[PDB]
Amino acid sequence: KSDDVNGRTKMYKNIVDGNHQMEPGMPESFNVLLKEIRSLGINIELED
Amino acid sequence: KRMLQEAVDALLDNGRRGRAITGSNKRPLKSLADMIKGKQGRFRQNLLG
Amino acid sequence: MKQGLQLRLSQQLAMTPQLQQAIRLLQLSTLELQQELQQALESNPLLELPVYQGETTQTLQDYLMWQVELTPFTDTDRAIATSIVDAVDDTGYLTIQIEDIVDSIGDDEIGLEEVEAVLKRIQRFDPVGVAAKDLRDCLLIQLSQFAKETPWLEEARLIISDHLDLLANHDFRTLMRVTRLKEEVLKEAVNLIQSLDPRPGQSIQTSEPEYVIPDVLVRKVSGRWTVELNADSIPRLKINQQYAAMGNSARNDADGQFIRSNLQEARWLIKSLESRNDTLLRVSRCIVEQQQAFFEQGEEYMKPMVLADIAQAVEMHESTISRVTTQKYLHSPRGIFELKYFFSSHVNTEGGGEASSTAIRALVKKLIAAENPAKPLSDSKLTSMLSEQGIMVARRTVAKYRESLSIPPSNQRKQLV
Amino acid sequence: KDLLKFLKAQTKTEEFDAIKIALASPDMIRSWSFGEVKKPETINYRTFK
DNA sequence: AGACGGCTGGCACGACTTTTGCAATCGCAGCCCT
DNA sequence: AGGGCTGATCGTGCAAAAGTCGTGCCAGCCGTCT
Repeated sequence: KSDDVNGRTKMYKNIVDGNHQMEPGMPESFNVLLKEIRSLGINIELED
Repeated sequence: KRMLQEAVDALLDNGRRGRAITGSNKRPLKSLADMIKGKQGRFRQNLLG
Repeated sequence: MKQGLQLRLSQQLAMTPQLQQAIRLLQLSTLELQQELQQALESNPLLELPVYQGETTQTLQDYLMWQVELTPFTDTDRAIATSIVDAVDDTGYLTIQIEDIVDSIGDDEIGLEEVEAVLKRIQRFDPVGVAAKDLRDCLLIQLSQFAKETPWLEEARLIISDHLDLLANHDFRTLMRVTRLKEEVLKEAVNLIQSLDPRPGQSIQTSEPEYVIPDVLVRKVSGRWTVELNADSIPRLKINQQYAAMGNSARNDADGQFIRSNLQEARWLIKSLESRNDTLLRVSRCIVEQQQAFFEQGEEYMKPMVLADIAQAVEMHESTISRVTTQKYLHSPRGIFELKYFFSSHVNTEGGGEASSTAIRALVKKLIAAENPAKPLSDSKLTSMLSEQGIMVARRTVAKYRESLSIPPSNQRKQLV
Repeated sequence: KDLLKFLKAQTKTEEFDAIKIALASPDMIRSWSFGEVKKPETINYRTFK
């Protein structure tokens, strides 16, 4: 139910097909935070 | 150049140095740090707000 | 006092044409002039949250994409459907052909039959207007959605099948002969076609933000009111007095000379702004000299306007007035019109008068309003009406005005009763 | 482009474990962005483009 | 079923507009060339 | 000791070729009636 744009559609399909399966992905607000942090003189990234 | 350095400082933090206001409004502006800090920042409403 | 070629008096004036003066005129660039003035003031030394809702449907294109994705489609099928949905216009008709879509697919296994099947599944999409074809095909889809009890549905289908050209040209005789159309049955079919929701995608795009610029004002309260031409929007920028005093106090002689040059440039800019304001005021007075007469008389009662005559009345340079007219807008109580639209075309009229081409066009539109709905008024009939009005405009002038008014053809506009 | 894997590649994310933070340097700052801004204009009202 | 008619639109010619492409020569006099 | 000559500062126009419009007019064509 969050800003995960690629998750709301897929959960809706899983419901209408009665799958009831969820894949988290990543909230978009976290990407918002990363983009606004990189707006200043601070590097930030996520390793593997 | 002093104007430019001041403007960059205000863009980063207006509350610290200088006072920038909008048209007909004396309230300060929301700098790149303002939307990070305070009750109305990104970190707020991040805690499941 | 009638001698010719006598002793010549010494000239006590000069043209003094300067590119600075022409730029000062700026052809009344208005907002563009404001941007240029800002750029110069930046180049001139010593010169001068919200709500954010962000919520809207993507013209049902997102809705269509979700619905197609909502329906069970294979990964390749989903990709094909997404590609087809991308090839959708605002009206709802496919811009690219089926062959173009197949070429964009770039798969040897992909074929015309599979693409057609995918489009047909896509054709019966969630909202109306998903035909992606001619409105006749969309009309067929609507009729399929519509109940079969509708009268003349079979006749309408037969007409739309291969007699669409007959309907387009409004050739009722040949269409009736070919299709055995009954009397007033074509009227019922036309009424049904009226409720066909043409351009369904237009209604989906209900959102339409308004765009307008203030520019000049023609409020004219109590008559001849000096409605300022966006005096608030006028820049009226001035150089920095404190910096000028610093330049005046500059110890270095070269620095003082540079400050003096900057002050001369600022004085030039001030003269330019004052000239612009004075030209605006003079143009406003000249327009108000006859604008109220035109507004009260009406669009059809519009007298011809000559730029040279207006300049002569204002006593300024004719070329200056012509340049000021360009890129100028004047909002009025009636509406917002360009300065050229404020000016009137010249055309001959009877009884010692001059009639605007827009005036004749508005008169012709009023006449077209008073016409039989079944049979559009002929251009000959329009010429007869103009002769009745006594505007000294012949068939050619009437046709030109109709082209200005976008009058439909007599045969095309002709329809059954 | 086969048009079959292009769409699926859009919906992908990494493990993204162990986030790291550091200072910024002008070269890599240039690296993230693609365009250089020189004009203060935001939008034109003549064509809304 | 070939001609009447009116339309339409191209084709032309005068009459009004209009845009851009246009700036020297000073009177100071000190400096440089001869 | 005498000549050259150099750059400061020098402010609302216009016109001429081009373009473009007003107006008229002819040529064909289809709807039609004979």
